[PDB]
Amino acid sequence: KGHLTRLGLEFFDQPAVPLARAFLGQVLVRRLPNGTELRGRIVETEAYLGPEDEAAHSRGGRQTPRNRGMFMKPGTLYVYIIYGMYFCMNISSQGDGACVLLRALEPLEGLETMRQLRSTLSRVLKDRELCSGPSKLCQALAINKSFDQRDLAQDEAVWLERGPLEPSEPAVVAAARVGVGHAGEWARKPLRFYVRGSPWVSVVDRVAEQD
DNA sequence: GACATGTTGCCT
DNA sequence: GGCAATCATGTCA
Ligand code: NA
Repeated sequence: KGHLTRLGLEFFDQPAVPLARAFLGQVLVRRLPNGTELRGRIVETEAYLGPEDEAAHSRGGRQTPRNRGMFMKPGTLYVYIIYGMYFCMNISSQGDGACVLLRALEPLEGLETMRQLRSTLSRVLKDRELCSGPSKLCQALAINKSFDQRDLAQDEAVWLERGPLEPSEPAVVAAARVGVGHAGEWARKPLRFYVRGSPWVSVVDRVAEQD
């Protein structure tokens, strides 16, 4: 572990699909103002191909003030507000307009602070409820629009770390993305990836699992 | 401007 | 499953 050991920019410079899959198993680290560090192992991701992808904010190569991050160098964060109250953390991948979306993390360190963050934002929250969602994880790790357009490879507040080796590569399920019905043909492209059997994924795809 | 629309969690 | 919530943001003009 350690900031010094964060994945560099040669890691993020890959096409959306390979990048999205390569993210699985890595560890997202967040350093809080009090110095505490929050860690979550990435278990769910989504690829957004860009220009072509009709689900991507960059369909038609349309670059707007909001999505600049997607057109910035790989590793560039793109955090946007959805439903006027939630955040979505994306990492720009190779290809102007392409990026990866984080949908779920396996809480590894700072669970209480995450619980605190998620609860304040009754009924007590269980760990399964901390980062099991694109917007849940953003609240749990105190990620917001202020992180938009920063560099995941060079930032003192957030970085990615190599996950542990693992004596059997994790089985990955490729499924349709969540909440992209408005994308016609692209709505069903298997551009969503997660760790098979993981109890931290936000949405399972029984069908996709038996494919 | 005027108008349309993109996750979480309560509801029965 | 159905749906309210809450509003930033993009398009049209
Ligand atoms: Na990109």
